[PDB]
Amino acid sequence: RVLDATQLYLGEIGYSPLLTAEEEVYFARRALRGDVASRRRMIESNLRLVVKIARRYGNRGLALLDLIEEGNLGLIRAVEKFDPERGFRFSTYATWWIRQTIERAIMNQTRTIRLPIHIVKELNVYLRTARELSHKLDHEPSAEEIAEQLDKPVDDVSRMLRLNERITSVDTPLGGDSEKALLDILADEKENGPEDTTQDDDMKQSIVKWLFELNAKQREVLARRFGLLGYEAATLEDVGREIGLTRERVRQIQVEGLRRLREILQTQGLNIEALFL
Amino acid sequence: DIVLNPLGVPSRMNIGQILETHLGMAAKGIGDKINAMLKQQQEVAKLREF
Amino acid sequence: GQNMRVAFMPWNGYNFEDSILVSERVVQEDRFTTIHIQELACVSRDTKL
Amino acid sequence: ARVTVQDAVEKIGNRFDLVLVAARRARQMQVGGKDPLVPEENDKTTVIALREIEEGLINNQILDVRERQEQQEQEAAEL
Amino acid sequence: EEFDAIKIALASPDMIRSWSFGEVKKPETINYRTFKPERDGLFCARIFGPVKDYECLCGKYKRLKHRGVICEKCGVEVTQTKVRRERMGHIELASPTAHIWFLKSLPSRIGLLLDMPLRDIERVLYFESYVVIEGGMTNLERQQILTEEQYLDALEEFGDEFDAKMGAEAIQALLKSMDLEQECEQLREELNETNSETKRKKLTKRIKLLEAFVQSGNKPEWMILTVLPVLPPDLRPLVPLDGGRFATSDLNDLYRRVINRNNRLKRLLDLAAPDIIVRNEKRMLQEAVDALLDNGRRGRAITGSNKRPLKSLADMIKGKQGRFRQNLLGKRVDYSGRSVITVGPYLRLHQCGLPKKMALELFKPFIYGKLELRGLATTIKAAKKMVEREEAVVWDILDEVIREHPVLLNRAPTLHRLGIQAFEPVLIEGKAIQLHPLVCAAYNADFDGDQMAVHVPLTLEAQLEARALMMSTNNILSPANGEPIIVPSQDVVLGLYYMTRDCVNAKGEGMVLTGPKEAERLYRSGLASLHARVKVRITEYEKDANGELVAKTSLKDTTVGRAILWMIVPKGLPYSIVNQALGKKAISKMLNTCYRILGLKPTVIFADQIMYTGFAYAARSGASVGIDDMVIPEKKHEIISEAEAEVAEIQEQFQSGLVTAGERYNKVIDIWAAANDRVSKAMMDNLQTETVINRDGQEEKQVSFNSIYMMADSGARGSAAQIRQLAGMRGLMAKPDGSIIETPITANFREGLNVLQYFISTHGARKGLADTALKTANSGYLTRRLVDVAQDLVVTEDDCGTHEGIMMTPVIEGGDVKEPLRDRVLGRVTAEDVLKPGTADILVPRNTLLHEQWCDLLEENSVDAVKVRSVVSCDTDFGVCAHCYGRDLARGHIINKGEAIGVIAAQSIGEPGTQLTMRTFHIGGAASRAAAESSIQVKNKGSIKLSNVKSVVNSSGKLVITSRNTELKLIDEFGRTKESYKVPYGAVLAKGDGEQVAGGETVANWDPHTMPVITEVSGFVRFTDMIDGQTITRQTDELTGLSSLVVLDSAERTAGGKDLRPALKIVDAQGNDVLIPGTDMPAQYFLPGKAIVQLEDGVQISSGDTLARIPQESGGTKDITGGLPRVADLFEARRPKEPAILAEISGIVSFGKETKGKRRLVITPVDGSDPYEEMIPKWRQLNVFEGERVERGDVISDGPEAPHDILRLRGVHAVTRYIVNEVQDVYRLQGVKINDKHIEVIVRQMLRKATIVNAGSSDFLEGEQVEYSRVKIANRELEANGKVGATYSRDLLGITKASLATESFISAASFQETTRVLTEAAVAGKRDELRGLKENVIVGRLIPAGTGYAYHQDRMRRRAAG
Amino acid sequence: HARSTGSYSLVTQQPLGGKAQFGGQRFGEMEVWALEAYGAAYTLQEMLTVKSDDVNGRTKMYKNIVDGNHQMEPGMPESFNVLLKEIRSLGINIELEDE
Amino acid sequence: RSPGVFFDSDKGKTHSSGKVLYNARIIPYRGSWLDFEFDPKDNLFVRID
RNA sequence: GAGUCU
DNA sequence: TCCGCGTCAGACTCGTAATTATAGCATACGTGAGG
DNA sequence: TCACGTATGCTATAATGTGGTCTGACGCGG
Ligand SMILES: [Mg+2]
Ligand SMILES: [Mg+2]
Ligand SMILES: [Zn+2]
Ligand SMILES: [Zn+2]
Repeated sequence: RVLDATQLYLGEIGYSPLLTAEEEVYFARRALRGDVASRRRMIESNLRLVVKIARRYGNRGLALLDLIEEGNLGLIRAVEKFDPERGFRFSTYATWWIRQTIERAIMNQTRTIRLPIHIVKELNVYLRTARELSHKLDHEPSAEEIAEQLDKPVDDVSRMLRLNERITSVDTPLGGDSEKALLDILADEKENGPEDTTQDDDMKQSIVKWLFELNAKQREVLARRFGLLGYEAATLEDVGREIGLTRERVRQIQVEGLRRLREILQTQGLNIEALFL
Repeated sequence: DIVLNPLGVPSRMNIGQILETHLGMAAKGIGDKINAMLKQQQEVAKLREF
Repeated sequence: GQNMRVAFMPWNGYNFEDSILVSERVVQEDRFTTIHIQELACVSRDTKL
Repeated sequence: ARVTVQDAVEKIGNRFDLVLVAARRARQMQVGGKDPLVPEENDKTTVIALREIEEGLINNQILDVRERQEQQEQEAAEL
Repeated sequence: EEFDAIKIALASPDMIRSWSFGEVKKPETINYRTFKPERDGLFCARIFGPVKDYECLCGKYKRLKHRGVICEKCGVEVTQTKVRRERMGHIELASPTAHIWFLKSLPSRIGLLLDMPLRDIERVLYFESYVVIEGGMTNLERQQILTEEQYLDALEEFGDEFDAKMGAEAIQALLKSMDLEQECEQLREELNETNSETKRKKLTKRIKLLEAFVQSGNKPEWMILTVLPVLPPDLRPLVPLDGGRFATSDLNDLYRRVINRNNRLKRLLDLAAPDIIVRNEKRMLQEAVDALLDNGRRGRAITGSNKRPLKSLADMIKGKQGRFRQNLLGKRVDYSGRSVITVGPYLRLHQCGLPKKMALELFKPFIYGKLELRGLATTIKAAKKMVEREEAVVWDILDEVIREHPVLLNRAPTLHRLGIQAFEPVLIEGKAIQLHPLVCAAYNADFDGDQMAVHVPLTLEAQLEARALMMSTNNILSPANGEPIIVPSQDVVLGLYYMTRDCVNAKGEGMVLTGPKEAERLYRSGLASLHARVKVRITEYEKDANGELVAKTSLKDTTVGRAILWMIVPKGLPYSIVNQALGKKAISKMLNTCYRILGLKPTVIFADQIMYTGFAYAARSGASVGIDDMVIPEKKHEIISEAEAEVAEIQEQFQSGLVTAGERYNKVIDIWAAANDRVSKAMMDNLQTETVINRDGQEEKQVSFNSIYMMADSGARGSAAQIRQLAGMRGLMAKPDGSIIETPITANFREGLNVLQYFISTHGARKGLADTALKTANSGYLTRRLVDVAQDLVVTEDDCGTHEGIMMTPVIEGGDVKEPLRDRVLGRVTAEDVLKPGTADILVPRNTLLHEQWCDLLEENSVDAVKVRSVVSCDTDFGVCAHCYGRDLARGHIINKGEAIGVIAAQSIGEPGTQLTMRTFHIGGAASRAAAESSIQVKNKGSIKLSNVKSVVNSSGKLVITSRNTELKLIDEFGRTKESYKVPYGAVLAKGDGEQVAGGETVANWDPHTMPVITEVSGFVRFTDMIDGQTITRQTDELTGLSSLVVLDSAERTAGGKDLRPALKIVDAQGNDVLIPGTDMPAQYFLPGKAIVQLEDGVQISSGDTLARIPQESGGTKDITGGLPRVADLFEARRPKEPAILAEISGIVSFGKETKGKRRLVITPVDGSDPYEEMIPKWRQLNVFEGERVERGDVISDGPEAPHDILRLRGVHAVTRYIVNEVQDVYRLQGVKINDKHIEVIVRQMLRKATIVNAGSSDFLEGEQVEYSRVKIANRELEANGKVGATYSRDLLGITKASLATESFISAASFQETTRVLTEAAVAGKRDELRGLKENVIVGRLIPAGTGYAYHQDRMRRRAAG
Repeated sequence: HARSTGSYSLVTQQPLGGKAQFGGQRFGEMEVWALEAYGAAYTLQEMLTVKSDDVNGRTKMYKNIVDGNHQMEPGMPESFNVLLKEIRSLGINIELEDE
Repeated sequence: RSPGVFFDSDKGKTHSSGKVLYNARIIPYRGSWLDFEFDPKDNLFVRID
């Protein structure tokens, strides 16, 4: 017995009939015509080819059994759209599918933030150019050296090379054995600390008292425009919907509320003190 | 210049610091004699002898 | 480092447990004063915006 | 009371019930604004509470007496 | 929020979907350009929530105007971003996948329940072979594995007659079909016929499961997962690094593998692909799910980019870096800082220097609070800038808040509670903390750059807790030992020592002074030395029978300095206390005297005043350290040349081949070790009494005032041991092994070590410094284990009303009384009414504290032993009573209700092991054993009194002992044990039993480097099972040919003579055996391994002759490192390799039948006519000689006692005394002071559980071990109401097991074994009601002890009353 | 080094570590046993909740101290809430059965 | 550890009897290890890597 | 990974 | 007896931030704006 | 109805079973 998933699947596909020339045509003839037995024993037989193609495309994106799975899906589409009428072989035709299905599925799953087909194939043109430039410019090629070789924008070469930058994992230690990782250092900036939390409570509870302080028509008109006491942040012209119904008198009364409040901030001890903030 | 604790020596058993101090004293003692003879401006043959 | 006149004797427990009592004159001479050159970088990056 | 809290402990008994009684009285002067019995002498509400326990003025039972007095007086103004 | 308890169960497929708020059907995280949650991704906003507060993705609905609004466009709820860490999700797996915790975590759970091996289940999972779920005709057995070939057999023949399937589907259908009610009945009924041990163990565990599985409401279906839940996004975040790079958790990478393989599987099932392809995908799904849950468990862990494995979910719960140990039982804390500490010798004991800028950042909110009250700042933002500018007004307010506001100071490592103490801050100029010198001992803080942590107690409760409990002035005595930890050292001792000590004439001898102030007057005036003998008038206040102080004036013959020191001494102490020359040991007794006479206040002032004057006079003295102060004796080269010739003599006799290598090795070490003693005795004799002075008479002598000597004699720093290495001889250095290097260093540090002497010194240097780094972890792990078991234990009750206790005889071991009765019995409730010798008037009441006053009366009347109320003997169910524990050793008075004894007890044991691993290791270089115990010399006259001794007279005319544990007492005039010794086997006594001896008489004599085998009969020697080459070896010399025989053991022995036992059989002149007097035992002494024999076969012998000489190589210097494993093993309750056999029931012995050497004992007691039989090995020579009235727990085989056999036969008090004495002897070897009550605390927790033998009237019945506390609460109701009484037996448990046996699974999972605890609790459906401290520390509640004791019991009456 | 209030970690929601990050001090299990042993349960609960994880506790307590009132208004650490979700994601029902 | 052959022995760590089981290791700079070792019952055995 | 206090 | 799994002291300071490789072009699929 | 990024699709010489670390220890089950 062997309890490894890989050497077990490899044992199963081993005891499978390696098809000859008109054996492929004989089964594929009834496969396109639609046969239970043909599709299985064509696919079952040609699993041995998938493994070899998947073996060469390794240490790149997925592990290995993952390349075989996506490789087997390409072999199934090779069988659905094979043409036995043509004198050409199946191993020729299916090699195009298994290299294709694996290339195309690696491009998607290999990265954490999902990178599309266009941006990746864009990138491969820049990468193969870089290797040709590197052998004659000894040092690695710059983004301008690559951009200037293809006569394409410097921002476009920079954009795509920036997406190539891989993601560092949080659980990875800087220390070594068991000191600290990146979660132990990186701050939650979305949750503000008690100092910043209580300042907006004190700023906004200070303002609730300064509303009751100014005149009755001035703190009504000023508050409901900014949406401080009211429900929606309206404009000078939209304060007319309430009771004001004015354009000029609203603008004079809004500014009159702010002018009396500017002197309330110069006396309490802010104005230029709270201008820096 | 510095006042050290003598009780930081016997427990530690690092007596080289005390031999360093004694010899360091002797070393400065020669320096302070030569410094005095250069201030007094005695003689090149005298500095040679000492 | 630097060599200096050292007297081995206790002193009002200011040399309690290997605690050291140094003269103002050593600090005045700036002889144990150390230079610390410090490197801080300012980077203009490219954000989404 | 300043450094040494032994005399305060000798008066109640338990070191733990002492912290509970002293805190109760500290919180009355902190929020409620009750007047201190011993001269303040510029000390924190924590030390006043210990001083009052040390002298034998504040106690779990005495605090319940005085709480019932203020509570039930207001209950009588209602009823 | 508030709640009662927490419960664990299996997640039903139905239950997993309830937590989920959407299915993640895609592995996509974020769009690379527009950085947002993807469509039904891992970080989907539609499922887990919006990124900003109250904002949908598209941005149609913003802020609280739209409160509970789910956007129609993007599909996102307008709620707080908080919902992203709280909402979970799910994945509908196309095929079932086994949960790895309910498969691999042995016992297998899924396998134990199916009664099907784990190997057999895995074959089904990875699709190797089919399993029959329900074979219609019983041709195919249930749970029978069929191979892929064997499946094809049944398929054609039967077909539908059987339902055998493969994969997790088959194991789930197999768990579905099984009936727990029907199989459980069958297991019960079919156990009756056989009744063995391992069947009844495994079949009863299966019954316990099946019953618990039903009652837990769990189904065996849920062992296999059909649904897979998803962690919330914020808990596995994809956040941006400052630069454009991002970072993600390892769970995102494992979730993506599972979703990819699940989606691909659904597509391959849609494609109706061949099963070969489908199987591979099902295997990969199991691998990805098992890797998500627990990565490194089933197979090789899935590594990511870094080569390290991806951290799984289990990993963030399990072990050290799990949530429990790192983010829940311990925390990062606000209002904390640290810095380099330095001295503060001006400070008072209740004070500490706290830097300006530290205190400014520490007390920020209190400053903003005062700034609004004084009217200086309008808002907090305004107050923030005032403080940031560091305005002059702000320093004044900072000063205002800090007065009377304590700060906590902490040092690593926090070994005991005194590692944190509270102080009143003093603002200082610099950036460094100033620590009070006297508390330095508790922290173990030397100023060579230590750092100490600062904590602000914010709440008023915390300010009062800091001031009342944790204040430095409140914490003077050690909780470990009733002795002051606040004790002057270093300069302070040296200064009072220099002050008090007298000297010949000096300035102004035989003067007469008016008072202690005129003594200071003549000293400061410069007319008298501190050492001048002078008559002085001093008035001492001694305390009367009542509280009042009585004043007494008298002329005192003391020095000037002693008069000056009396000024510090408070009124209450006699003048006799400062009349001696004071050292460290005496000054410690001064504050202990003062604490018990006066109180706390006087001691705090006295301790300070001692500190101040001690430092000051140390500085006055100008005591120093020079190279001339290290005097070497003139006769050192004389001693070495003699000792060199002695060692050269044994080495020359070794070349001849007279003495062996092992004998020379031990013999040479004894010569050098005594030479080091000789040089050191000559050094301290030429150092101590070297000062010879001329008095005003003619000439006399006194102790030397050599500066180094004063420093070691006073006990300020160093000792005579260190001075050997400085002036005398360096000594034998220790190998890294522990064994002693044969060449010791002759030279010392003043003379200087040469190239080789240094190289030898380094062997022992590195090994010491190595234990300081490595072995501290074995010791510190003991601290941890001890705390987890004792954790929950708190004083609950005032008085249990129990009448029981442990009888404490005084530890008189090895000549001098090592620990008086007084010390051991002090601060303990008198269990029974213990009066004076004349039993006719009670002397001490049964329920009374043992104050030093009562303890002094015990010495007057000579109370020998006293029964004392112990913690173990408490009959409290809930915790322990105040009476049973007795005095809080730290406080010197009765312990309070609510104080947590468990943790205090664990810390007191754990601390000295842990810290002493770092103490004599950094300091340690040299080896200094002296295990050359050749002979006992009795010191007082007495009658010789042996016990547990069986000797026989020899040819010489000498009482030779033939018993292993022989003790020798020393009986005085009236009849009481004064001295006690261990006389070993084969020892020669001077006088036999009952004979009078004088003082200074060698009463016993023997050879230490050999364990002889001595005969009991006379005649000739016969060789039995002593074949040359198989069992023994042989080596001869020359001319004549003397050969020695060396017995080989199983190590140096072939497979030929393994079951052969080599023994020197005794025979007479005829050739027959010689019977041992009064027994049917033919004389036969079994020789063990490596036993050297000089007498060959056919040699005449008398009784008392030595047959063979077993070597005794133990040259290891016993430090903490060699004793701690012993302590660990005792607390863990491990049987040794050779446990001594003990008699189970009292009655008449009859020896029985035999098995080819192995003995049987069919003992038939007088009352119990039914017999008890037990097998005994061949080689164990028995102490009991058969046909004898033997009682419970009588030593039959000699050797070490299993603590299980002690508790089983001789009750609780016996095993408690075994653990206390055995553990404490290890700490006593190292001079570590731990009260017995602290060991007794942990022993109580070891004696937690109990196995129920006879049936009860509940659901205990038989075999089920339950806690002691629970079965007694049942027995209280049973004794009154009636029905079947439950007979019981208390079981002993090790620490690691007793901790896991606790009902609180949260305590268990936080300790160790996190993976196993959670699964066993999940399947039993256990509910933890949060009992102990760990549970409430986790949930972030008030401790149910200490200050919160009162609060937790107040909630408990709310629960009772409705 | 010294810190009153500062940044908080992402998952644990505890203070950061070290002066390099301006972080609070670690109060380990060793340090927890000390206050356990004394009896000071308020000193401990302070450091377990309002100084550490308790989000409503830390902001509210900051405001209590600025108001002057040194009031203990605690809750339950977010690190426990994390433990619950991490155990539930393992496929283990863990729930708060209340009073 | 230098490459080459090095003979070594578990003293009393192997087994309960304390049979000193002698062993050998041929250590290359690159390639598989070659171990030879005894058993309690004095039979020679081979293990690679 | 290199340190600092035990 | 042999294989497997489980533990292994407590804080602190610093320091840095990597690699690979996936072809090329034509119709198909979805949303938003403009006529 | 195009504009634009994203996705799906097909290539016919034959090709058909995979390939980093190597040493802990002391305890305690099954
Ligand atoms: Mg020191
Ligand atoms: Mg230190
Ligand atoms: Zn929307
Ligand atoms: Zn009791």
